[PDB]
Amino acid sequence: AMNILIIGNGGREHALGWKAAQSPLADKIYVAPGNAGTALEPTLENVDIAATDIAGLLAFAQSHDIGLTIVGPEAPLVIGVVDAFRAAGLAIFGPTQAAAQLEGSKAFTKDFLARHNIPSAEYQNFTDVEAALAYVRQKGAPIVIKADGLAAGKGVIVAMTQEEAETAVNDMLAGNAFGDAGHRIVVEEFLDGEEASFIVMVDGENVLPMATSQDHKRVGDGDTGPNTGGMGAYSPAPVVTDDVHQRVMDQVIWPTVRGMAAEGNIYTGFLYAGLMISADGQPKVIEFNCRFGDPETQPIMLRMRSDLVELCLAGTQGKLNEKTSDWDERPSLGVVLAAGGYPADYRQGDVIHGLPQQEVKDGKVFHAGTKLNGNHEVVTNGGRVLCVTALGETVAQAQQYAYQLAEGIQWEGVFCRKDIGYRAIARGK
Ligand code: NA
Repeated sequence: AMNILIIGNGGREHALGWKAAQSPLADKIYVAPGNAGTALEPTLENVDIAATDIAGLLAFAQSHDIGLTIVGPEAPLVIGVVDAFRAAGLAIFGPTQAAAQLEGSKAFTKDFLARHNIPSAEYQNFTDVEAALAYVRQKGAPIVIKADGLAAGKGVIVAMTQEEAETAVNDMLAGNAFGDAGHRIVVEEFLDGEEASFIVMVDGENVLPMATSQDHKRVGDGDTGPNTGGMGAYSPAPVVTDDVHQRVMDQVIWPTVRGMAAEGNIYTGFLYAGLMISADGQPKVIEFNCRFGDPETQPIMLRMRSDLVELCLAGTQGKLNEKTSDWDERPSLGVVLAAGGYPADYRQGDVIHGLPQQEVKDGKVFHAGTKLNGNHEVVTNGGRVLCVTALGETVAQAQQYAYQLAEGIQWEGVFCRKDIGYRAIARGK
């Protein structure tokens, strides 16, 4: 068996570590730095090294006979943890710094999507109110107008009528004409439809798709309030039909993987695509970003019947084309429990009461922003604190069970959406 290192401290990393621990191919499994959930997990050992301390991480891997490292979050990737590990001969599943630009830089990706003709939102920047008005007159509504400097919730206008679009442009650029006020807007195509997260493993040349999922990015029930990292997800996502899946692979995933290689930035690791699927079943890329992996990873790992270590090892050896993935036929669903105030300011340090003292059948509480202190109290340590995850025979039953398991977990200001899964439950799924 091989010792395994998971880098990071979110709920995705708890889930990855928990799943890895099931592999007969794994001996010890470490999480750097991990969180209270991985501390509590008997099969995982937290290591007190920051996810962005590359020298510390490499020293650890070189001293604890780590046969495979799996990287969850963005921060270590964009500073080249993968480059460092590979220079030292260590097997690591994640993108190089250069490849990580696709997930780390919105500008890099907009340019990439354009030059590869990958479906995504058209956009144009303006400082001149007359050029902007001519452009929104040409495109017509619906259309999105964005500016910086305004109050929270007022920087993005989704204009649904021509007047709304003209008003937005005129209001957000007001003062540039006569006063050189210095304002700037971006006008972007409105992507309508339904969201899906499409996650794949990539070995440079081959791709192994993970189960589909649907996250709930707005903080409030009924898709209201500000955006977040994601308030809960379920798998699989019915909006991704077999036909839509083919279109995603053909129009998005293969062009992306091939394009990155063609530019001399071969991509390896998980690739998390946030998509909008139109009513006619056509995909558009919102972003490639690690936010399309948490809390999406949690329900996916509950459903995975394949060996995660096996697959990630194949992903470091160029062998994904030899592998298949196996899944529980049942759906799974996770509900995030968040600290009141998220995604704006929120309190840290609250003692969490009612956590499960034993694993239960068909459910799991994955920790994200939590810390286990010296008195064995678990305290809140982030905006998203837990993801209470369940399997069920239908999305409706998975939803019921997840909210059942969440019921006794308490701290001051705890909150969640109550409608995780609604778009699938509304279909009878
Ligand atoms: Na997410």
